[PDB]
Amino acid sequence: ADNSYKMDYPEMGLCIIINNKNTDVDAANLRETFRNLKYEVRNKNDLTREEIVELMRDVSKEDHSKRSSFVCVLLSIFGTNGPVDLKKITNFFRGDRCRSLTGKPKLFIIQAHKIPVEADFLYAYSTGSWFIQSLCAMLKQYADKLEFMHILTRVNRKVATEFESQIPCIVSMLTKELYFYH
Amino acid sequence: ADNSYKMDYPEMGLCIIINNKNSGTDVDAANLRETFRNLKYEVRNKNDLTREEIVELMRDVSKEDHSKRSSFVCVLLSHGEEGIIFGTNGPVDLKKITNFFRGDRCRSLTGKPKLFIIQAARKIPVEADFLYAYSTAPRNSKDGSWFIQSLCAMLKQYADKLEFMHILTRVNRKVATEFESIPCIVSMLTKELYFYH
Repeated sequence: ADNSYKMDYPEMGLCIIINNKNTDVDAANLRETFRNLKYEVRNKNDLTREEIVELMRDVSKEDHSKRSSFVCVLLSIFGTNGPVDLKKITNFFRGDRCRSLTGKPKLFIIQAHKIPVEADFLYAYSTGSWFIQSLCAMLKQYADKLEFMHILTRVNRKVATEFESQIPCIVSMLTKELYFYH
Repeated sequence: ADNSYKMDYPEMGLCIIINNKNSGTDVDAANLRETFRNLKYEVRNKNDLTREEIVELMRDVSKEDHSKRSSFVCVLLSHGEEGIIFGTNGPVDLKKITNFFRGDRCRSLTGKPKLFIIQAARKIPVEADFLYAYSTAPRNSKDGSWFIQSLCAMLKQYADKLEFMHILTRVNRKVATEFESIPCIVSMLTKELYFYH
């Protein structure tokens, strides 16, 4: 069982949902979904690029010692003020930078410069929305069954199917399997 | 039941190994040969191809009849900076290599997994049913590269039980462990990939 992530901590973790439409059907759908997964959902709206950096920096300083993971959802990446480099956001949660989340998975769900390749990180981005509505539907049905890569794979098939009648992208640097149950 | 790729075709598929060494990477190629050979793949071997010879190679393969084949694997072993894939004369753009195997372009490999294992010794094309196992670690090693030898060991042990993503996940954990004393996975697969039927 050392091939899986430790998801039996007192909590599950934070679920920062940053909404930059200026997607609300998705933001609420993501909220209700991750709340059932016992996460600590925090919905943000129309944050400038300086505010996004400020937020993610303060979260890195938080105590995630009781939290299992960290989920960040970006819907726009572009801030309302300008374009943010994804690296500027991820650097805070780098293994050595954030000691509290070291060894824990950091999920970045993005709905729209190289991509940060750091351990225990994950990017599932597509370019309400079909990607989010299907992801919530898969997390609602297969979170207590399938591993997260298998869940994201069903999303890839479901979205591609919808396009038949372009496909989401999974960037995995996880070192262990991820199950949303214990 | 349509959650796993159809892997019971008469043939498992092709496995192109491009060894641009210009040793360590020679052990990589020798290990990748034995590994995919036991996985019942048709392994074709190339050595020190120019960046044009690579493109026309993938061009010819895409024009073959993979109707009786389950999948397609392409292992790229190159070196140098400013890029991820290199010929003996310059860097190759993955955008040009993968375009031949798009669903509309390649009828034979439509709905089938195309695996591209890339090792780059020192813009990603997003297409359905494609996967890129990308590593970057900086010649005389008796074992060879870390990512390759870990991939071959994890495949020769867990292909009978684990799905490809779970195999690559354990490869990530092993290469990252050696760093203490990380490979990148880009997956657009629509189904699960098991190397058995």
